[PDB]
Amino acid sequence: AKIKARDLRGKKKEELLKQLDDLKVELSQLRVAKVTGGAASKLSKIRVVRKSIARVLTVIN
Amino acid sequence: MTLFHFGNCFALAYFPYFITYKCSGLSEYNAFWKCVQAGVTYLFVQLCKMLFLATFFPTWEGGIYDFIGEFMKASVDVADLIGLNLVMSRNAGKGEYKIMVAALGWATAELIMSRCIPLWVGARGIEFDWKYIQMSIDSNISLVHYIVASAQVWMITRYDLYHTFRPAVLLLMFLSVYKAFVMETFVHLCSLGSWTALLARAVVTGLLALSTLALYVAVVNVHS
Amino acid sequence: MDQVMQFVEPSRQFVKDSIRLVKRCTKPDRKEFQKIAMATAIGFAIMGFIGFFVKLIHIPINNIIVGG
Amino acid sequence: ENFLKLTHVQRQEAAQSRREEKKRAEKERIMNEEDPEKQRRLEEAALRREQKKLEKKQMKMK
Amino acid sequence: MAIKFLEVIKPFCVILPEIQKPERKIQFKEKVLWTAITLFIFLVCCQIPLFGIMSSDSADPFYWMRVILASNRGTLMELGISPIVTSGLIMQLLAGAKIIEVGDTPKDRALFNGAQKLFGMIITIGQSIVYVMTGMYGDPSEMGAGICLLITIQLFVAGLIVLLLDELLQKGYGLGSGISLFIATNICETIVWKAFSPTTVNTGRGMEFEGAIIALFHLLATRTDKVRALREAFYRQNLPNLMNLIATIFVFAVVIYFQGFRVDLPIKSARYRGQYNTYPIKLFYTSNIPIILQSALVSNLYVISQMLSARFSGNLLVSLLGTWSDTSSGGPARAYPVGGLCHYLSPPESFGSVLEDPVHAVVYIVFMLGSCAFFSKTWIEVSGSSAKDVAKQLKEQQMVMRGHRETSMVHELNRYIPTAAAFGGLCIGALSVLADFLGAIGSGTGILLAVTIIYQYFEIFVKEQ
Amino acid sequence: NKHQIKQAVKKLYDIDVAKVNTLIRPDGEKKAYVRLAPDYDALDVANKIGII
Amino acid sequence: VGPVPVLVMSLLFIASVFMLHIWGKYTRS
Repeated sequence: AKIKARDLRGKKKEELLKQLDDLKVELSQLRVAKVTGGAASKLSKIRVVRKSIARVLTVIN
Repeated sequence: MTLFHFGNCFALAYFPYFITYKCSGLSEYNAFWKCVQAGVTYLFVQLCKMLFLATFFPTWEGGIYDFIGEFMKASVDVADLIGLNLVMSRNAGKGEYKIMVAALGWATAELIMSRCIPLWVGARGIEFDWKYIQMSIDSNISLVHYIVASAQVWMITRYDLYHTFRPAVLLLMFLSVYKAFVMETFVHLCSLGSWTALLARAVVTGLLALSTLALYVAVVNVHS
Repeated sequence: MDQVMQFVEPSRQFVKDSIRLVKRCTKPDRKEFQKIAMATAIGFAIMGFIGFFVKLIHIPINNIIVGG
Repeated sequence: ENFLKLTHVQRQEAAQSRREEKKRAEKERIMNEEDPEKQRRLEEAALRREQKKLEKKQMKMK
Repeated sequence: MAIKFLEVIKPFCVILPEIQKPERKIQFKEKVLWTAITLFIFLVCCQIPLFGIMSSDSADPFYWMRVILASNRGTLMELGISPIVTSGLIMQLLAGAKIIEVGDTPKDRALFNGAQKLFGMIITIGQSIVYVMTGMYGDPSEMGAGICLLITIQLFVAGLIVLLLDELLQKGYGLGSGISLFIATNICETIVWKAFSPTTVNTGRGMEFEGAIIALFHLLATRTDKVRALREAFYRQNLPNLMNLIATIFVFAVVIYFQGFRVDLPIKSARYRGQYNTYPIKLFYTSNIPIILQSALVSNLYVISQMLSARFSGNLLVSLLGTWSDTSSGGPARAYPVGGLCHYLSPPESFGSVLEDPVHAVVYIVFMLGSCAFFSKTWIEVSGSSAKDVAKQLKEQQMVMRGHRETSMVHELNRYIPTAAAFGGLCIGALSVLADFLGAIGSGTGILLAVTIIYQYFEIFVKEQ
Repeated sequence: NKHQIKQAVKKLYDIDVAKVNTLIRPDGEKKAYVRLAPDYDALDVANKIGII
Repeated sequence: VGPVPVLVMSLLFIASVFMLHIWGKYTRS
């Protein structure tokens, strides 16, 4: 689901850090899929989640 | 003669749908495949409706007109509204485009399933019956009714619809769903002739269309 | 109980290995499933349609040949 | 030259036929080889030659 | 010091007709045309009735079996593919067991293929004679020796034609395997026919359309009680139901979903940098072959049991193998095994029968799952699809797993392929049992076979394209 | 550190750790051999996370 | 045997079976 920065500004600090601590696990599982060998549908989601983490940490700061 | 009468009935049933499709600009949007998808959704909903009726409702053995049965059928007609909502949500575009695509596809699918086979077999028969012409007009009334229902479902599904308008929309949807049951009960009660029944259905559909159009215009202007 | 253990241990290993296989299986994406289903449906429709027509054509032929 | 171009299809067909005959004769000689060890060595060489041709074709296509 | 079995069969092989392999690689469109022509011929043979059958309303013991075997009763395809499947099963099992050592030489391979064909033809002759002598078409004395000989010759020629058509498709004139195409077409035709048949069957109350959809429309049009007519169409006891059709559709979707399950192993070209492929180990690694082998074995057991019961009534071994009774319970006559092993092997007709005879249902389920798993494991070893063989194929294709030597690839493949085979066979058996209990039109085995065959044909089509 | 690694596998994977042996590869990255407690099974905690 | 001969043999067999049915009907009638 497209994580836009607009609907991130109303949420609470811990309702943001739970999203962060979920996206980082989705990264770890994608950097694992990359080395075990996975479908490009998964490999291409790395650029999507690294930037979702970027959006989250941006709204947090 | 039989072929000429069948051709006249088929033309009367089919050409209004084509005219609506061309005039509404759906052809410009290449909506034909979306209309086909809507018709497939109609077929799925009608199959689910038949399965629901058979599974949950035993046939009443009373000879007298089955008021409960007709009321139950009208209650099941809500599934058609749910299907129209699903089609509109699936289809992207302006509200008018969604309403017209849903209404046209649903009405065309109903026309094909319910009237073409009777037109093909019956209207080609030796005996002349007004019923085939009445059914061809009834398809056009159904098309208008579906346009009204789709517009009502779109209005209710609008996030911005004011609470004051919301009860009016719900009432209009209730009347649209129960229109068939009310018309059948009224025709049975008054022993109305087939032409009078068709006229009454046309009048009721026209009044529903006018009220829905007025509410739609008010809702659009309130946000314009 | 040794005979029971002898039967249970291979089955227990097989269950564990089956769980491992299922865990590593990639479940089909909805788009992949839809593509496969559409292709299979087309093949089924074509073969069933051809068979149905051939049978229908033969039935009158088979009623003249055998019926009489 | 124009005539040769006109006749070009016939020459390719004849060349393909002569290769089919040569390949058929090679298979027949392999079939006719009495010694199983000789037959296996010839067959393995023929298959490997085909494999080399296939790899070369795949490299040219790439 | 055993004289080679292939050498013993070599003089007979010369008489066998063998299709010449194409000198030139056939164009894809031409292959499609050949496949269509062969399928059309097969369907026509499936529809042409045998000459001289006396019209006996005798029970069909094999009705479930015929759909799997692509056989139609009273037609040139009465034997269907059963002799060819049986000969393939026997010859492959003998090779796997090493009772017959097949040399790597082409002469030995050609002899092996000829022997398998010869066994198929011998089985076809034996089965045709057996069917004529068993009275399936009427009493042999009443039919007369000339008619019995004519029927036997016709069945033999039909089987030979089917065998040649299958050889033609396998040799690369057409797409895929003729046996697979014939089975898939037969199942698809049977399901479509039951769904849309316009034939009317005179049930005692009334004339009823056989086709579930046509009957539903006719009943809805003709009956004042539309809801009751719809309910009758959904739960008809004597004819294919709409509910059965829905169950078939549900099974078909479920089977496709399970078919999609795969384990992707990352493979890289060793020679060329950056080429990433996945080697898919499918959940149904062994394909429909475990089902086909199990069904062929059960079919042969039923045929032998029915012959032994017909010819040697009251012998203890015959009763143990199977006792057959023709149950005309308000339906077309069906011969059911009421005792013996065949009874346990037979599928229960309904949940009601499962409730009445729980032991039979449990034994049938256990037998189907165990046999499918066993056949899948044996098949991988016989087929040359073992992890070692796959690794050899990858080495030949110059595909190497990243960070792993070719020897390592064998170990990694050997971790998954045996488990995948056995679990897939168990899952296939479970799906078959579930579909049979659900009463899916065309049989649970048939639906599974059709779905998987269609999927493998689609994969072949995409790969060639 | 070997301490940060130990306490970072005991957070992402919830597995007590026997010892950690690090080494910096010629590539530049720091490979780390983590040896699990006696009862915990590596083959079955790599089975979980994906590598198997 | 060529594929075209195999097809011809199959068609001839089918035609022969039809002819046998026709002859049987004529003999019965």
